[PDB]
Amino acid sequence: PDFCLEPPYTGPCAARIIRYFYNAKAGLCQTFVYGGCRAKRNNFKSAEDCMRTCGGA
Amino acid sequence: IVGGYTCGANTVPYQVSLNSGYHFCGGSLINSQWVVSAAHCYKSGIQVRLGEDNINVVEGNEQFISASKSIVHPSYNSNTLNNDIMLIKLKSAASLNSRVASISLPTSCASAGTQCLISGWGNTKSSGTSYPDVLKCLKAPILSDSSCKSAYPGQITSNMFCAGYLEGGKDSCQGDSGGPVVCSGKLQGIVSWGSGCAQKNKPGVYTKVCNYVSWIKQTIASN
Ligand SMILES: [Ca+2]
Repeated sequence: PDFCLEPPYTGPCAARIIRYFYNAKAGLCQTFVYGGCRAKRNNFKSAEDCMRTCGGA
Repeated sequence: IVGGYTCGANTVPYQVSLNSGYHFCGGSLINSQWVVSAAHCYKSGIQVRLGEDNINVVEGNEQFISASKSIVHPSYNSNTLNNDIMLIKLKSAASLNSRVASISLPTSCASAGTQCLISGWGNTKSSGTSYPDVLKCLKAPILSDSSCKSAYPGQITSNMFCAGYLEGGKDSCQGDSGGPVVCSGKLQGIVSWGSGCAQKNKPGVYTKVCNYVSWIKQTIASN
């Protein structure tokens, strides 16, 4: 299973931290709210990192 | 904050916003140079915003002061969330006034049923997303350790407590992390985690500040 194809995971913590995830339906890296803990791998600190890791998945 | 109310400008003068180009966490001012927040709110380049009400507008009482140190508890566990506390030193001392004021640390732990004030600029919807301009407040009781463990089997450590309402509708939510739970004028909790927001049977979980008072005082003093 390709971690780039998993839906973005906010997690249980209560921060409002903007991260990137690869949205395979749209074919691009998009922003989402990360709660600050227990990140899954489809969670990047920049669009560039997301594109590098997941682009074209 | 879901199910709360508008605090009123500067009515919670110890509440700060942590900003990294946008609001991402809260915190609590404990003296003119130090803020308490959550360890999972650690970021480099934090700016602390004091005296805020409308966080999307410059209204006249703000102080914006960069963090000079952001110190996570040395035993923070990013898997179990144990020891979810962080101390932020301000690069210059805040000017204390009626709208910017410190909150006292506890002298003893609070009991189940004690009513507290929880505040923040987090999401106000249990389903969906709406972030407020102005600070929101919620009154909620501390819950028993037994009830907390029943809600979250295997997950509650001695450094956590639950607060809220088991029927749902009232809770902290994303963007509230790091902010205050104040009971009888003492900082007893830090917004930490939960399962969704304001869901039935899933109260919020908070860092138990009374367990850290000696560590907070000594860490502040040695930095
Ligand atoms: Ca403002």
